[PDB]
Amino acid sequence: APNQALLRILKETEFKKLGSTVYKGLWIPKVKIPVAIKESPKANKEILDEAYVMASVDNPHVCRLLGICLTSTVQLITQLMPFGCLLDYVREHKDNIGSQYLLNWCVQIAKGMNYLEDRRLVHRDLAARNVLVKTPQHVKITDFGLAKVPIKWMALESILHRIYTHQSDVWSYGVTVWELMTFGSKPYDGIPASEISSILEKGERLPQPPICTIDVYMIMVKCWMIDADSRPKFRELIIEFSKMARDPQRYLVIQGDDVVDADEYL
Ligand SMILES: *CCC(=O)Nc1cc(Nc2nccc(-c3cn(C4CC4)c4ccccc34)n2)c(OC)cc1N(C)CCN(C)C
Repeated sequence: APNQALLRILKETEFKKLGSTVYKGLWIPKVKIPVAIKESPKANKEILDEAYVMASVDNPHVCRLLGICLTSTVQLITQLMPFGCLLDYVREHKDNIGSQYLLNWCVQIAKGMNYLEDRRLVHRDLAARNVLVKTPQHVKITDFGLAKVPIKWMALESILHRIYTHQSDVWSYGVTVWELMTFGSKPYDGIPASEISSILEKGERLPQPPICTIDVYMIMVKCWMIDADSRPKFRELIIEFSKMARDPQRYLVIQGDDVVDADEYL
């Protein structure tokens, strides 16, 4: 099927500039769009591969590409996510994240990944750092630099044979949920990356997070099966976490539980 996605090229005089470079700015084509601008031939060839992917996806739980600017430096312009990556957010707000937010985030990430699977697209880098927060009630998947290596998030098949599937993304989804349920802990913290391949082969997995019932930890374990086709599908993960979002305290035990956004500029 032909990929009739549009690549928008923006004037540099429309922007008015966060991490290193990514910047916070406004895009004024009477409308002001809060945006994030990201400034050798290797660098330009890879950032255009990323713009190709983001321009070809359109889903409420996937980061939208607004355009590229062709100046001395190739600049990517995306929707500004004011609350950051989900990894920093869960670390800075542990004392205030409820089970409702955690389970709903798991639903939204699975929806975004299920859409990426419909697009016949493998992310290859699903992680808590690569999930941005529009509002605490709305997250989106980002960073498609490897979307067609971080060993601690990869399936065993990706480590050994460099094989990547939608089901290897499911493994990365399992680690991402584990980062959230541990409020931002580091997977296999301390263990050198060269030893991860031996550990997984022996049968060991990431531990059960303290706030997780066996229901939630069972889903993570299923994402980490050696047999990729035995791991759950993203459409099933949506269904499972959505049921748990209807009674969150039953599955997560936690103590004390003219500016227009890009989503409206279509
Ligand atoms: C964990 C890091 C982070 O996300 N920080 C952050 C982000 C935003 N908004 C935002 N919107 C859209 C895109 C980006 C963004 C994209 N990339 C690259 C890899 C694809 C980066 C890289 C580094 C930073 C940001 C991006 N970001 C914020 O909106 C405001 C605020 C934050 N912070 C919490 C800043 C403090 N961090 C320690 C950097």
